[PDB]
Amino acid sequence: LAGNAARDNKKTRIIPRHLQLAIRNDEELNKLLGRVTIAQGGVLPNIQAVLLPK
Amino acid sequence: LAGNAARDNKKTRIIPRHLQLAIRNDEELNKLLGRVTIAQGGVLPNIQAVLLPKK
Amino acid sequence: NSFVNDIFERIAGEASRLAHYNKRSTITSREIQTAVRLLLPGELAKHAVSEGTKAVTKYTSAK
Amino acid sequence: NSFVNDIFERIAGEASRLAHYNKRSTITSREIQTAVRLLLPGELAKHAVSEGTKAVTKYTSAK
Amino acid sequence: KVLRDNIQGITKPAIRRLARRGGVKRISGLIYEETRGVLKVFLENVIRDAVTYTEHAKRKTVTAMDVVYALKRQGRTLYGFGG
Amino acid sequence: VLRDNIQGITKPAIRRLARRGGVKRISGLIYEETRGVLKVFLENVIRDAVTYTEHAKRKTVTAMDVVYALKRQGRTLYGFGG
Amino acid sequence: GGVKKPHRYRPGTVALREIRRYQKSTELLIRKLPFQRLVREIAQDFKTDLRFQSSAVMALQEACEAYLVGLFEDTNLCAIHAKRVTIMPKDIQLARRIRGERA
Amino acid sequence: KKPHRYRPGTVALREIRRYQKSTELLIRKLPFQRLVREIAQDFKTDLRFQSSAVMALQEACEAYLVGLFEDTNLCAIHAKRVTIMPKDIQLARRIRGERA
DNA sequence: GCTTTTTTTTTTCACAATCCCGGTGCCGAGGCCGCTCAATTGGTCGTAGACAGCTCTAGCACCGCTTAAACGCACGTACGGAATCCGTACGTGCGTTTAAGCGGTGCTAGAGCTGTCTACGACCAATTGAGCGGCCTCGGCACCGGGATTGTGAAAAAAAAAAGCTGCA
DNA sequence: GCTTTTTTTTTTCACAATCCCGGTGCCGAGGCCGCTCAATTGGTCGTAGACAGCTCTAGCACCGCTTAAACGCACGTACGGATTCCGTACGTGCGTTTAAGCGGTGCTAGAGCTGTCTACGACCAATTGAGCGGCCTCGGCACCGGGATTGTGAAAAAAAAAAGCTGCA
Ligand SMILES: [Ca+2]
Ligand SMILES: [Ca+2]
Ligand SMILES: [Ca+2]
Ligand SMILES: [Ca+2]
Ligand SMILES: [Ca+2]
Ligand SMILES: [Ca+2]
Ligand SMILES: [Ca+2]
Ligand SMILES: [Ca+2]
Ligand SMILES: [Ca+2]
Ligand SMILES: [Ca+2]
Ligand SMILES: [Ca+2]
Ligand SMILES: [Ca+2]
Ligand SMILES: [Ca+2]
Ligand SMILES: [Ca+2]
Ligand SMILES: [Ca+2]
Ligand SMILES: [Ca+2]
Ligand SMILES: [Ca+2]
Ligand SMILES: [Ca+2]
Ligand SMILES: [Cl-]
Ligand SMILES: [Cl-]
Ligand SMILES: [K+]
Ligand SMILES: [K+]
Ligand SMILES: [K+]
Repeated sequence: LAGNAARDNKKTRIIPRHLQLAIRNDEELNKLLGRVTIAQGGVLPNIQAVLLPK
Repeated sequence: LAGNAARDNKKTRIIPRHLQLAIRNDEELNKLLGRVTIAQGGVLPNIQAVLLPKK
Repeated sequence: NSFVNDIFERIAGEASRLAHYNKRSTITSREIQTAVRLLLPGELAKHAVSEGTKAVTKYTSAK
Repeated sequence: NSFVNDIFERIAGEASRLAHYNKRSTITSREIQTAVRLLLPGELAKHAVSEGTKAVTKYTSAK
Repeated sequence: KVLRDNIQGITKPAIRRLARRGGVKRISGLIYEETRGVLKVFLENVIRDAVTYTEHAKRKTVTAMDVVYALKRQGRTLYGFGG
Repeated sequence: VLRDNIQGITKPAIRRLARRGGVKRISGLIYEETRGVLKVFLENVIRDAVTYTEHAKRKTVTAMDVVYALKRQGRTLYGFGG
Repeated sequence: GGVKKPHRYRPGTVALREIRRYQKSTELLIRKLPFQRLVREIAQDFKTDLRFQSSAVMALQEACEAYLVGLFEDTNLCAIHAKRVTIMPKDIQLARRIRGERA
Repeated sequence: KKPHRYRPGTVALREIRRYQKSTELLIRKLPFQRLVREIAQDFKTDLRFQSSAVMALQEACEAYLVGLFEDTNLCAIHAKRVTIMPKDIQLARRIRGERA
């Protein structure tokens, strides 16, 4: 999954963000690591609907 | 603290409620057993202020 | 590296407890397997059990 | 009985880790003490440390 | 060998009683069915792990200790039924 | 200036953090509240970290001291020698 | 109105009385048999022909009621936080989301 | 007569998208470092820190606050606001079991 | 200041619910008993780790440039929240229906204990190759500039629903 | 109905953010090379636990009675939520100020490793008393009924703050 996230960013090498994207976008991996912080991973793009312009 | 909670309720013998009142009314014990359930213990009397009759 | 160590410790810890609860001195492939069912979410557990079972079988045939 | 077994497991387990982290085969009174400091809240830890130290001191002198 | 949706045996009054103990004064009609779902999920998760401990011990009878080990796993430690 | 390095946690840094958590609009009373919370967080984590340091008989706090502290606090951290 | 003579209590008065009653007591609030059937029914989905220690069913009920009583406390706060006195499914859902029980 | 001005909330959203897209630390490193050393003082004097201990602490803190803001936000929206207030944070931490 | 009204008081009475007692009776806390098995005693033997002594890692202090970020201030929009208002969802109470709870019995699956026996894992010494640190290299990737393009919203200009007003009859 | 206004609507223009070209240079991923060790091999020895065989605990099913609890409906109040409306707390953008970040140097605390040696903890066999299960008792405590007490709610009766009126300084 991380190697896929890396190829989608046109990157040769996996970095912590590709690991974060891999994990948080997989319902089961996310659950397994629901209480784990991945250093240098940030968060999935997500904005509450009520906050958006329309 | 349980013995005292029993004495207040005019009881000789400690029961799970006495342990619960003891633990939940003590800042520190409450923190030590914050993720512990005491069978047959119940909860502390607590009614949020907004819910009481106004006047 | 963190991830492997994390899950190593989880499975090994549950396995340790499984054996302890059942008054066993030995952690076998069976304690590991139960530990895994308990610890991994549905699909992940099935695949993980499947791979673990496959690895042991292959190993015992190749002894 | 549940309470005693609970805090036995917590202290002992933390001590197991402390000795493991520092490459020590032996759980001493020092590991128990450090476990207690990590596990018990402020005032409870103070008394606990005090009663633990007393009891070791009084034990060692009584042989 | 009966199933027959025993979840309905978790009555409105019984749910009202639990909410009262929780300090709740007024309850939307929609709560009762929503609670039954929540209760089911809770039991599925606890019982799935209890029964795992049962099957591992090679028994056909779920013990208090299976539940107590199940609850401890689910970060819901229970005092006064062993361990 | 600053025996309170807590003020060095600037209003802007707090806004940025809040942004990454998808927060759009922020009461003035948040920045002081956030500092209050951040301190309790670091207090709890550093206390346990330093206990691990004292126990090892060291005068230097290590990444492993912090990692072990965070795990104890249920905030497991990957990437610092887990 | 007037000398209807039931002396009809205002809405919320008996509610408060029930709160004081049930916060005083520790006895289980779900009826034992219905709960015992539900436990057996859910256990069938995992394994067939399972027996339960009576203490195993009592431990599950103690665990359940404590969990729901605690979720109701948190639910009530979510309702009050939205300047309501009436709990609603979104209250429970917010509690459970913040608790990390639900995504 | 006046060239371009963005309406309140537009740049906010612009920042949300930018920071949700990045992974770099959002607290300045030295201020954070002094706070760590200042707080350490209260527990034991003349303490040294591996740089990776301070970097570990900042990662863990930032992660904790981002996550608390996500939960704070939902509490604000639940009360039909768009503005996070202290009581939102307080309620989140109450339900998270971090605070009495 | 005056009446003349609404709004907020207070007071008084009926009634339901809760509280507190002593009486009664049941059963489990409490303590005693006798046997057992786990804690103690005194013994050996081996190694974990306390300690001293040395190495050199990396943590600290300091210095001097270059900005990027922090700061503070003006200005106004859109949000929070107060106030108003209306429909009915929910709480209360009643009569009717249901099945939990109770105490008891009858049957046996299977929990759990014992005894037997051997397959399997701990422990060890000899062998050796996987994986470690150290080291060198060379291409990924961060960063840069120059355009074109498409997201993301802000005016501006018209359209529409709303609000004034007014003179009529 | 008229004129007049606010509210919402669209249209038209500005401005980041991204993507596609061009390129450069730094530093750490990657891979190779000695060679430290821990994994492997083949051996012995001891005991964990698989299995069979037996005991008997407690889990399951069933029945029928009483009555507490659940059910469903009637009724209306107080609650939720929509709408309206006003004040200003925040967001935006600008110029000014600050100190973070960088890259380097210089010093040395103290991390961390080795070698030595012995205090301490494992292991064992013999001893024995603490703590086990089993059993009996008797006083706390659960339950009950009766009476005292406390709190609620409705209406009526008083007290208060508010409304339209009206003259003199
Ligand atoms: Ca998957
Ligand atoms: Ca007695
Ligand atoms: Ca000895
Ligand atoms: Ca068998
Ligand atoms: Ca090689
Ligand atoms: Ca390497
Ligand atoms: Ca560019
Ligand atoms: Ca290129
Ligand atoms: Ca560089
Ligand atoms: Ca390469
Ligand atoms: Ca060589
Ligand atoms: Ca060598
Ligand atoms: Ca072999
Ligand atoms: Ca009865
Ligand atoms: Ca030293
Ligand atoms: Ca050594
Ligand atoms: Ca005795
Ligand atoms: Ca006894
Ligand atoms: Cl809802
Ligand atoms: Cl607030
Ligand atoms: K060092
Ligand atoms: K065997
Ligand atoms: K049985």
